[PDB]
Amino acid sequence: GYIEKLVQVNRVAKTVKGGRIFAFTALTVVGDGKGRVGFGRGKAREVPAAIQKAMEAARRNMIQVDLNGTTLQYPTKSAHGASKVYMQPASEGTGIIAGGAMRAVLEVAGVQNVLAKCYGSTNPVNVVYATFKGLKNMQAPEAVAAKRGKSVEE
RNA sequence: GAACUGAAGAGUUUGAUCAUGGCUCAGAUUGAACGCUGGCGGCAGGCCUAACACAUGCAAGUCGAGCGGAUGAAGGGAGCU
Ligand SMILES: [Mg+2]
Ligand SMILES: [Mg+2]
Ligand SMILES: [Mg+2]
Ligand SMILES: [Mg+2]
Ligand SMILES: [Mg+2]
Ligand SMILES: [Mg+2]
Ligand SMILES: [Mg+2]
Ligand SMILES: [Mg+2]
Ligand SMILES: [Mg+2]
Ligand SMILES: [Mg+2]
Ligand SMILES: [Mg+2]
Ligand SMILES: [Mg+2]
Ligand SMILES: [Mg+2]
Ligand SMILES: [Mg+2]
Repeated sequence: GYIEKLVQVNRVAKTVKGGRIFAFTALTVVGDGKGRVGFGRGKAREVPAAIQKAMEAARRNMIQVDLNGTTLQYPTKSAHGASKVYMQPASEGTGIIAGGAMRAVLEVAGVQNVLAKCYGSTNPVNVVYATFKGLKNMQAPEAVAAKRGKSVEE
């Protein structure tokens, strides 16, 4: 898909005999607004080159999510590193109640009512890791219902 | 047929990084006070401190169909005029 969003641009440095060498890191998310989504990281010596590399990396390794009509299936709670993430479905009139990496990830993924919240560190890359770990494990019915028939598991 | 349906983060320790951890900010509220400024109306509110000391007015009276008593009009008039 093609929906580009830029999350964070940071400037890092390494020390050499002579002084400091600077570089730029960029984090981006891509998706089609209907279930495909992925993130990418890039590094370069200029901001546009890093952004381009991040877009190219993010356009690969895109995954498919299972969403129940512009909203999640069930309340979920994921984590990565020291970051914890909580999301839960909301009514249609609700917006996206989230901040930073949450908002970009969920808006690009195609959901509109997510009402999320994060605990622990708010490092954007770890937050994105945690959010995709949570979203990639959305089961949806007819798959958790592989044990037996349908309309009895619910 | 309703009586509820709802949760955002950021800055700052390093040459740079992740974590831990404190400090600070973005919101809503006052019986508020102070500074600058000030057209109108509706509805409310107005000694949070000294249960400190109080000048002067008013804030608890009524019943003569319970009872003596004294003030006893209007008049009937009479008398002298
Ligand atoms: Mg050497
Ligand atoms: Mg480098
Ligand atoms: Mg954790
Ligand atoms: Mg842990
Ligand atoms: Mg913390
Ligand atoms: Mg902090
Ligand atoms: Mg510095
Ligand atoms: Mg003042
Ligand atoms: Mg004044
Ligand atoms: Mg003034
Ligand atoms: Mg008082
Ligand atoms: Mg006083
Ligand atoms: Mg009186
Ligand atoms: Mg009586």
